[PDB]
Order: sequence, then structure tokens, then C-alpha cells
Amino acid sequence: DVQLVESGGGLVQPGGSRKLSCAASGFTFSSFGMHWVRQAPEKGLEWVAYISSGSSTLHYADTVKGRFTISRDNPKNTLFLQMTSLRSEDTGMYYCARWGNYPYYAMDYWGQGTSVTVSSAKTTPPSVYPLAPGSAAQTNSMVTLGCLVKGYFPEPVTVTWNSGSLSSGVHTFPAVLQSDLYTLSSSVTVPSSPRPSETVTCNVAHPASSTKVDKKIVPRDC
Amino acid sequence: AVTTYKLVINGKTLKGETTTKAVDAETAEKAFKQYANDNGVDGVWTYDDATKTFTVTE
Amino acid sequence: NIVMTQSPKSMSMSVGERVTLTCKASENVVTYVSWYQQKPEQSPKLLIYGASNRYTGVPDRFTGSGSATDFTLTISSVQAEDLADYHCGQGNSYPYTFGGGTKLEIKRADAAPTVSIFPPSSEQLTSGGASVVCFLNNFYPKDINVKWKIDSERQNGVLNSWTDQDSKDSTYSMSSTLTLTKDEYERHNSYTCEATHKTSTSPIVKSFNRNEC
Repeated sequence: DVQLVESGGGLVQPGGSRKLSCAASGFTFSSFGMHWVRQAPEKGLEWVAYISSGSSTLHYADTVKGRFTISRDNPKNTLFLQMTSLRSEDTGMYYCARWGNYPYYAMDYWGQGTSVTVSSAKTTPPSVYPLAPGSAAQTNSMVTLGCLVKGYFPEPVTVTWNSGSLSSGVHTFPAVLQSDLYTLSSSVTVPSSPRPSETVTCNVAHPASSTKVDKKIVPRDC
Repeated sequence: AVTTYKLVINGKTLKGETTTKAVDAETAEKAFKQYANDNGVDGVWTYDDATKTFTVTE
Repeated sequence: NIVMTQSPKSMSMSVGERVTLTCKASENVVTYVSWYQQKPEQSPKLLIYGASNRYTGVPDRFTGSGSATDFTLTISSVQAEDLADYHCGQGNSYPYTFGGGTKLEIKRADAAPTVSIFPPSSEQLTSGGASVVCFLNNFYPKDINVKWKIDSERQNGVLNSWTDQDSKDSTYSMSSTLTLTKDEYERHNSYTCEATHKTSTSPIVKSFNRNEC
């Protein structure tokens, strides 16, 4: 099965330099042209580079040439992007997509993306706060618990409930900035049986600071 | 690339890990103690030097 | 450099109805136009490749057509699944360009919200901050007004957020956050969340007078 996954993102200084990567698996790496395609907070896709199957032929978008260099290690199947003059506008979600063979003269396969933020700002991990209902029969049958992820920068952060075994009534609300620091929320609503009975844990990741922290949500039991 | 310390934290509620780049190791827990503060972590502060990691246990 | 122009740009359609999307190349691209679908923050999936082929898992409800300069994508029966953005690209010649995307919003039946308020955490306070939160969930029409009245008096240090439509049950959700200091939240006591939505004449309203045990 074709799986593609990029790494190497995080905060960078304007004028700086970074190296993204993309691990291709479940397909014969080297029979395919690969692509880099990034996407900003407003827009749609923007193509960045192409590398032919054997690195012989490469193409660049006007915006990124002289600065970015695409490469590839067929042997150990990974695509790369050496970026080098990071400007605030290089700030996007980068993906690697597979070109594809006729008839598919389309971006066949897509990675998950790796975000890259070019900024002067310092990296600040998040403070995770439980949202406990605690003592107020709050129901239809459903209790609604959450998590507060305040004070971080950069973006993003990823909230999952119970290492994701709760896809149930999840709601993550986009981040708003207060003063160079985003704050975002995440809710999940579970039936009455479980609030306390079963533990409900929110998982929080913040790659730029490599925070992976779990906050068990316990009745605020008065 | 200044020097990257890590805090493993096993509190009653918050279990996980965070990180920081610092000069002094002594620097590292000054911000770590702050980070634990902000999250409501209060405990026993040990420290491994081969691994450059502070631990905060409850 | 070919330029891909997507129209309308936004469009809301009740389910089971037809919708049409336009892609316009700046110059001939023969049939090298593909369409991608990017469901609320997921990376893009290939949808239509060539200008008219369906890719893995697209039902004949989807139909792509076009020739050298004008392409169109036709959802003959819009559905809750189909909630997304549709980007169009031409892979005729480099630089490879995409259009701007077309957002497809699902029109539907109104639905009143579920307002929950949550008091600041012991942990939150430990650090001297008090962040009051209210979650208004699963409404429809995205138009809603939240009012934060302190004791039974009102503010401005709120910070709101909105969801993309739930994809299954075409609703929206919201989260307003009132953040005062320890010694602020402190010198005050009942804390309410008020919300009218055209499903209710009568504001929906969330409570809580600080019972710290």
C-alpha cells in the first residue's frame, strides 16, 4: 500500500534554512517522479519542485529556484527538499505527492504534510488544562469534557482523545492568537456511564517543541 | 543548536515530555520549573546528566 | 505559465441536488486537468484525473468534463460526504499550476446548539490565570451570538472559534473563551454564557456561580 510521510518541519528564522523529507513505502519508490507541493493558510496548492525517477530531470517553480534543491535517495526510498533563504512567505504545509504513470498524469499519491513556519518568534510549548464538568447533571445521556491548549507558538498542535479510540463526538476548534501565542480547544462528548468510570485522556502534540503530553480528565470532584 | 534538555513528567494527571534548548543545565530547570508550574505539576525533581533530562514526579 | 481560474469560489447546496464547478486554463492544456478533494483538513486526494476519469473510490455521481481551456466537475447528487475544497490542476506543462479552490458548503435544516460552560482549572489558577470556556455545539446556520456577562454584567476579553461543518451531520460548533486574571475572576462571582440562535427566541444561557471545594 502506498504511504508517504514527510518530516523535518518546525520554526525557522527569516533568512534561515531547513530540510524536509518524505518516506515512500508500499510502492516501488524509484519508478516514479516525485513532487513537492506546499499550501498556505489561504490558498490552494502551489507546486514547488519535481525530480524525475533518476534525478536526471528537475523542475522548479519561479518563486523557489536558486534557493530550494530537490534530491532523492532511491536506494533508501526518500525524497527531500533543501530549502535555503526562508522568507515569511515560505510558511506553508509541505507535501510530497507522487506523479503517476499513464493514464494518471495527476498527483497520484499525497503525503500528510509537514508544516514549516518562518518567524523570529521563540518556540513556546503549550499548557494543557482540563475542562471538567464535575457536578451538574449535564445530560441527554452525554457529558461533554474538553481540553484547553493555551500559550503555544508555533502551529500546529494535535489533540486526540484516548490515543484516538474516541473519534466519537470530537471537536477541535482552530487556534486564535492573543500575543504571539495561539490557544485552541478540543471537546468530546461521552455518555453518562463513563466520565469517571472510564478514563478520558486528551493527547497533545506540539512538534516544534516536541511536546507529547497526556492530560487525564477527572471529575473536578467537589 | 545551543543544548537541548528534556523534561519527562509523570504527574498524577499529566504524563509526557517537553523540551528546551539552553546554555546551563541549571537554566534548563529554571524554565522547566516554570513549565511545570503553568501546567500544575508539583513534585520531585531528579536529573540525568548522561541523558540531559530532568524528571518531575508526583 | 498557465493560469487556472476556479469559479464560483464558494457555493452551498442542500443534499441530493446538483452542483457544477468550473476550471479555466489560460491557454490549451488538452485534457491534462485533474481535480483534487481536500476534506476539512486532510491532505488533498486525487479525484478526477485526465479531465474525465474517476480515481480510486469516486462514485459515478461525480463527473468531470472539459477539453483544452474549459473544465467542469459535476456533483449530480451533493452529499454530506462531499464537504470539501476542490482544487484543479493542469499537468500539461511546467510550471504546474493549481486554481484557487472552490469550497462546497452543505445547506441544511437548522439545529439549535449545546452550550456547556467550564470553570477554570485548579492548575490554571496555580499559575494565576483564570480561563472560562463555553462550548456551543452542533448548530446550523453558522450565525450565532455569544454574550459573556460576568456577575450579570458583560465584556470584551473573549476569543471565539468556529469549526468547518461536521462532515457527517452538516453542522458547526463554536467555542468562546473568557480569560480574566486570578485576582479578577476572583473579585467577581456568577459567570454566564448567553447565546441566541434563530432556533430560539429566548437566548440559550450557561450559568455557574463559583462553588470552590
